[PDB]
Amino acid sequence: QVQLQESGGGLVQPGGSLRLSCAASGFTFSNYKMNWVRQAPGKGLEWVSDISQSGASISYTGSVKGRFTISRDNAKNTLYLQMNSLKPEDTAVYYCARCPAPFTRDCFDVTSTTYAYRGQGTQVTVSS
Amino acid sequence: KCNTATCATQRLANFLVHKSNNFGPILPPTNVGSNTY
Amino acid sequence: CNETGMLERLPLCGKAFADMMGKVDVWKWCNLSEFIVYYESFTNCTEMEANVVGCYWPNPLAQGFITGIHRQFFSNCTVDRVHLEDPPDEVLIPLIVIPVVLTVAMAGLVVWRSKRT
Amino acid sequence: SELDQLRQEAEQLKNQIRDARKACADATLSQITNNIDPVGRIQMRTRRTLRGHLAKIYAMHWGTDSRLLVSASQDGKLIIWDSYTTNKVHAIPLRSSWVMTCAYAPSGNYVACGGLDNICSIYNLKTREGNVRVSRELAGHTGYLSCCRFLDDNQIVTSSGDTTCALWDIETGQQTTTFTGHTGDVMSLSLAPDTRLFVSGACDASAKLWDVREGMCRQTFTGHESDINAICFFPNGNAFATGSDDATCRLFDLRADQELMTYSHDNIICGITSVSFSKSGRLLLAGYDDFNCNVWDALKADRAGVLAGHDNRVSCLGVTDDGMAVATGSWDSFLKIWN
Amino acid sequence: YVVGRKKMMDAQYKCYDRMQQLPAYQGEGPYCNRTWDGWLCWDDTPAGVLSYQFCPDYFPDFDPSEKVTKYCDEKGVWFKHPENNRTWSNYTMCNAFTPEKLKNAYVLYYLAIVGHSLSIFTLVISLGIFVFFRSLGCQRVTLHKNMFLTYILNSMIIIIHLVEVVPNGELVRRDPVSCKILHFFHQYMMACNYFWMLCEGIYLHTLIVVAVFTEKQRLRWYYLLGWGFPLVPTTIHAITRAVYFNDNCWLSVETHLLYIIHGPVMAALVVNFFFLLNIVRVLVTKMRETHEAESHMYLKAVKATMILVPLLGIQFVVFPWRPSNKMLGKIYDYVMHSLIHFQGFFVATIYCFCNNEVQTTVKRQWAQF
Amino acid sequence: SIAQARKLVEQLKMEANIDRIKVSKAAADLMAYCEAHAKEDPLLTPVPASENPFR
Amino acid sequence: DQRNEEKAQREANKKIEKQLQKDKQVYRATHRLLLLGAGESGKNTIVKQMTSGIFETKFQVDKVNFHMFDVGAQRDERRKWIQCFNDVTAIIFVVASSSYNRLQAALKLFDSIWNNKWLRDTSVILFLNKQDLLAEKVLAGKSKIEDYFPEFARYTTPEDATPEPGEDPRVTRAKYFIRDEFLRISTASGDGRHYCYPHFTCAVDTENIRRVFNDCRDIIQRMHLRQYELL
Ligand SMILES: *[C@@H]1O[C@H](CO)[C@@H](O)[C@H](O)[C@H]1NC(C)=O
Ligand SMILES: *[C@@H]1O[C@H](CO)[C@@H](O)[C@H](O)[C@H]1NC(C)=O
Ligand SMILES: *[C@@H]1O[C@H](CO)[C@@H](O)[C@H](O)[C@H]1NC(C)=O
Ligand SMILES: *[C@@H]1O[C@H](CO)[C@@H](O)[C@H](O)[C@H]1NC(C)=O
Repeated sequence: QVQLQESGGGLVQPGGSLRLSCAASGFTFSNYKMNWVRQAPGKGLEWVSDISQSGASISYTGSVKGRFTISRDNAKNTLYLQMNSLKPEDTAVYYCARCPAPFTRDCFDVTSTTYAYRGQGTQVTVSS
Repeated sequence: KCNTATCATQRLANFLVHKSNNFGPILPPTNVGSNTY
Repeated sequence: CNETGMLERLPLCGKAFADMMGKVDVWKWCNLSEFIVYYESFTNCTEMEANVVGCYWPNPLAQGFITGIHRQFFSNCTVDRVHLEDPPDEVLIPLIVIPVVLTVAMAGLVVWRSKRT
Repeated sequence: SELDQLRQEAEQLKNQIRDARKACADATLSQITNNIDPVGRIQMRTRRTLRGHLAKIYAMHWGTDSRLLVSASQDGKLIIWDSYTTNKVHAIPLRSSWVMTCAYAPSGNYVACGGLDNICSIYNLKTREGNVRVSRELAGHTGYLSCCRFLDDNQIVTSSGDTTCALWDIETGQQTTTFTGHTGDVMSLSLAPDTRLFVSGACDASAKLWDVREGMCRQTFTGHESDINAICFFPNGNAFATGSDDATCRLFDLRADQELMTYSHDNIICGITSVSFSKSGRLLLAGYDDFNCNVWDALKADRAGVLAGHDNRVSCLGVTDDGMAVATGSWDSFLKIWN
Repeated sequence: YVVGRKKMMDAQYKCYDRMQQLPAYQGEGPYCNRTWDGWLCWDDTPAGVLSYQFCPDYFPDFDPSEKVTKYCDEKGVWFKHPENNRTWSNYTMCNAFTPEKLKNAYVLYYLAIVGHSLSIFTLVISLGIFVFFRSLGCQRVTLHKNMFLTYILNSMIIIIHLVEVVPNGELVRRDPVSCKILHFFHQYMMACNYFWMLCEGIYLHTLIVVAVFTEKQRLRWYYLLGWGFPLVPTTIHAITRAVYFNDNCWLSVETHLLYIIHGPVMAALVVNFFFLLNIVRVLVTKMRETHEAESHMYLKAVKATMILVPLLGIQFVVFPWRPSNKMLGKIYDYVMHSLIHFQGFFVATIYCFCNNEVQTTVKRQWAQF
Repeated sequence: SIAQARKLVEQLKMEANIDRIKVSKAAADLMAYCEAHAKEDPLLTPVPASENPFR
Repeated sequence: DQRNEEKAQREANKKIEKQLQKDKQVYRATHRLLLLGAGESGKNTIVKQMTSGIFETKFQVDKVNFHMFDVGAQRDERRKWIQCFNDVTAIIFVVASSSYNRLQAALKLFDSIWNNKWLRDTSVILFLNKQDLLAEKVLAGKSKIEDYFPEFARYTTPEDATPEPGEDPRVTRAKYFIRDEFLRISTASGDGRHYCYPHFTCAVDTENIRRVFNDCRDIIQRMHLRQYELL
């Protein structure tokens, strides 16, 4: 049973900091690429950041470079999104999304509306 | 003579047709001195 | 070497040849195969009798004698030799250029009609 | 929010089931078969090589007489072979070339096929005129057809990429029942021997048991890590095997409601595309993305044989009803019969 | 010892016939009258003129391909050698270089039997792999099949012609029809081998340049060009080799009738050279469009050319003529004989053994073989 | 949606109230099935070439 | 008897086999293309300028048959049905360049297509569509690409770039930056198996049917050069 449980989040001030954590269960964590995706209120799902199986290759969506840092602890089966200098447009539900197949370079459908290997999410609110 | 590269095999066979078989050199050079024809 | 000394002793070679060729069929005087040994000892005679005086063989006088024998016995049969001569260029050139144009006309016809354009 | 009241309650229902199955798991299949003797080395040779397909083969199905079989290739062709004489019996041209499944009716009078057209087409094999034409076109799936299986001349079950399964009345062309439990694309279905149940595996890494005549999901099975690509029933209908993209096969039991065995290896890092049991269920044959088929000892989880002939991805494999032969389709456009 | 002395007396007999049948010299200037010098039948020559004649084949040392010279001195007298004052003809070129030419020729001789045997060995193995696997099968392999078959049959007839005809000098004197028939199959299979090189170049050129989108051409035209058309120059040659230059076993290379075959054969390899240039031109354009490193672009364009010269026969276009120099001829012999006799071995290694689709197929289907 | 979670809970209740036998009993039936049909499995033990239709 | 059946079956097999040879010539002559793209990318406009689960378009360029397939009634999860198109000549990927975040989503889909195990030998004809809409967004200057793509600040137009006549260098710099974002994915795993052919297109360009033909000719040429180990 593939389960992803996102923690962290809540209310925070512009320029604040929030560390999102994703506990994984039901699969070999190290064999899989991991992603972060978010859904702003009234908008579709958007890819935020991913990190390779070992943690060497890392990518970000341009609007969070220099602010968000993704990392993984394979021994602890946890995905992390350290969010520095938050902005009010960073308010959304954040989903920890797994890649569908292991040992693959492609990563399909992680932002689909009904993707299966995705957590329920955590809310992040940046307001005055 | 046929000097092209595609005639090289025929030139070798035509050369060796009567010279010697199994290269047995029991023949001294033919006397082509001044005391001959 | 005495050139006249050999002239008197030369007929001895022609005599023995006219006797060895007197026991052969007179009609069969163009079959070089049979008298290839009799026409060889005669040349051997005219040669080894030309050095006994000291003259080198051949000679202008000795080959006059061997011509007097050839003009006596081998006048009734002419001998045919394989020519082994290339044809003249007026026919040799078309024998080469025509197959060459056919080579490029066939290599061009293949590119044209292989895929039916 | 009441949406969290229902999302935290279902968590407790998942914990109750996890412990209800935990109590039933008193022993494992491996230790109960720790004393049975292995089958040994299984060496199968290619007896027939069915040529004629132009593109990759996606599906094949044996007839009930264990001699005739139909194969579907993505060049838009259904070919019915005589596996004995390698003679083709029919060559049915398809309307849509993106076929992903085919089926042989138990009577042998109809074949079915479908794919990216979202349609299950039924063909009449035995017409009075003597031709093979379309008898029915079953429309109603909003996603691609992944698998189809005849119950009889008038009933067929289909699985679709639209996450649902459906039962069809062929004569009227209407969905009698619909099975809407899965959340990902349903990739394969397998009918129980009594044709009163069927299991389906989907891209949500789960399998579900369905009641045909009632239309409900009786049991839901988990354990795989990625999409389930293949599924097949054990000969007695009390178990089934699934093959997934996580590079493993697993065996499930209906009455124990949990996975009994996992067929895997450290050198296998490719997904399973097709599964099938032998006649007695002792052998579990599985096709793989690495062009090979692995023969598994289904009781001891040991690999006993390998079919290595295929040049490309093995798409499908079926075992005859009399257990005499195994067929394998592949992306290299060839079907091989192995005995 | 005996064979030469009887064929020497044949020339002497024909000499005293030619001296009698031919008329007097109807020209001005004191002419040295015709003479039989003991080995050759020298004819009338104007004063101060040097006469040439092919060396007589009476002795193993004498190379008939050489020239004999007899100087007709002024006032109609033949050149007398100063050391002895005896009338003399220059037979010095006959056996001057013969010990050196004969030694080099035995290395070229045993390079042919070893190069053609290694060709047959690897080409029969290459042909079996192609025939056994329908998986490797395609229109390219089908054309490679016929190309490999020409290399096998051409190398077969050469070893038969080099082990049976060449060392047997007694059979050449008998001049049977059998050796002229073996020569016909040698000139036919030689042109089939060169014309299938043109068939490989036509197919490769059509595949890359002329018509890319179509991949199914009819091969009846490649069969007619590689197997059927070399019947035209080989029969025109044999008809004229029988009418004009009908030597013993058709072993002579002094006739210009040999360009009835090697003329069209050179025209087929020149066309192949213009296919190679157009293919490399297309290849470097593909690398410039993907912005290949200029250094790495030269290693790819050199390697592509080097693997296309054995298949298309480019060594016959870039070394067409043999240098008359003594040193530049000895090196041309060792290089061109290596490239000719081992060409079938190179094509089998490049296009079958080093081929990636073959190496993958052979390794995977090793169990069923 | 919030209405979808109502049927997911109801389906988890129909699947929780089922009778599950022990795995030892379930594993025994699969083994005992293969022993009872081991002879009828041609791929398990090769048949003679006089009865194999794919000879 | 049994012998009569083998005769009649042998007749049926040969009749089917002659039909299959005819099918082989028709199948091997047509070139199949997959058309992919978002809903607002403009691919539906390129279709008409040249519910069933899949749609077909058969057009001809220089007497060459092309069969273009457009996915219709399928879900946004593509990881299963996209494997059917592993044997197409090329995948035509349409991107809306003026959608800078649909653009990052299109970049992500291109990356997973490019690195898919079964699509590794399939070339991608990349249509950077809506170039006229991108000009209006940069000429106005209301939205900076530097916001969604901060690397646009340090980006300069390459020298090999060939700007159209009458083009503001800000537009030339913008559209060539987007092209390089895709080419950075393409040139990281090319390896000679497949190649990406990017084109700046508009949804109504009559030259789009010719770009596919010229790219497909280049793809087939590189396939033939690969069979001879030349390239
Ligand atoms: C040549 O020999 C004859 C024979 O007796 C002799 O009379 C003559 O003097 C000789 N000639 C010379 C120059 O000695
Ligand atoms: C010429 O005749 C003599 C007579 O004794 C003989 O010794 C010699 O060998 C002969 N020469 C030839 C070439 O026959
Ligand atoms: C041939 O020419 C030579 C010139 O040295 C002369 O001595 C001889 O008498 C001539 N013979 C005839 C038959 O003209
Ligand atoms: C004969 O030919 C040789 C060359 O083979 C040359 O050196 C010589 O001067 C010529 N003449 C004589 C009288 O040897």
